[PDB]
Amino acid sequence: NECISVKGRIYSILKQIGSGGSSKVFQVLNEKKQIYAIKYVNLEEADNQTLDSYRNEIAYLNKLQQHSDKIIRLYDYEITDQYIYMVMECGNIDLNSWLKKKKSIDPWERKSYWKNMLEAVHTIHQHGIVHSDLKPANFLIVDGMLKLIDFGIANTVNYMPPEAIKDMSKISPKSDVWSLGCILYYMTYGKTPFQQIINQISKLHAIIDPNHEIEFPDIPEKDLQDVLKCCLKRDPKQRISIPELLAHPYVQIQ
Ligand SMILES: C[C@@H](Oc1cc(C(=O)N(C)C)ccc1Nc1nc(O[C@H]2CC[C@@](C)(O)CC2)c2c(Cl)c[nH]c2n1)C(F)(F)F
Repeated sequence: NECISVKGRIYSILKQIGSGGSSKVFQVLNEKKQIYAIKYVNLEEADNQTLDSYRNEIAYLNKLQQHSDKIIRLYDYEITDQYIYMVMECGNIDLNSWLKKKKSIDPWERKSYWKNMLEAVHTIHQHGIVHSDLKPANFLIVDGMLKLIDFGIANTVNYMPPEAIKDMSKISPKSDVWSLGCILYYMTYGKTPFQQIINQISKLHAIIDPNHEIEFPDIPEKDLQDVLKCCLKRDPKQRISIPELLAHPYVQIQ
């Protein structure tokens, strides 16, 4: 029972979640027998651009607590020149890990998760943030509710949007839409739109190639087909927005 003190409360480390070096995440038990995830960042070897990115992310996380429960809760934290400890709610599992296991998903589960994803991502767009790099590992399943863990601020090409390829000034909220689209698309067809494309240079070229038509096979839910098609238009101006997705039949009508 290795221990950690945060703002005067003692946690018992149960185990580590994943690996990582510079940051580590741990499952812990407090005095009230409640589980929490504690993120540990070692700052010993970190420059100022890096520090400032960490500090900005903690600010947005702490600020957006009050605006949506589809952002992971942050109960407390400690920050010193040497380290950061952040006491968060524990998710069951990350969306990525889960998708790799699961064969099919209940359609109601899919829909419910989708709305969670939109509620989260909309909340960050409302505060001027665009993630730019959304993937399934950015979401954590907590009691059958998806919650967003990272804002992309702090320091697989399959979910990467055309705008972000054309850059490497042009990343807007529409870019996050493409990425959520990609994630929904796996959730409906078992693969991202370009998994089958082998080389990385080939994927990147297919994401931006107007002549590369994305397969949408027909499915019972014709509305879902339409959301996938709208998220995944190559021109951001043509591409559906999040406020529009929240008003879409897929989300609104059973
Ligand atoms: C309850 C279960 O929690 C998680 C398990 C798993 C799992 O099965 N993996 C990673 C294969 C994933 C997540 C669990 N919960 C989990 N994981 C987190 O961070 C993982 C760190 C490692 C990764 C790879 O960046 C994925 C996020 C956090 C954070 Cl920050 C806050 N709350 C969290 N809850 C535990 F491991 F604690 F038993």
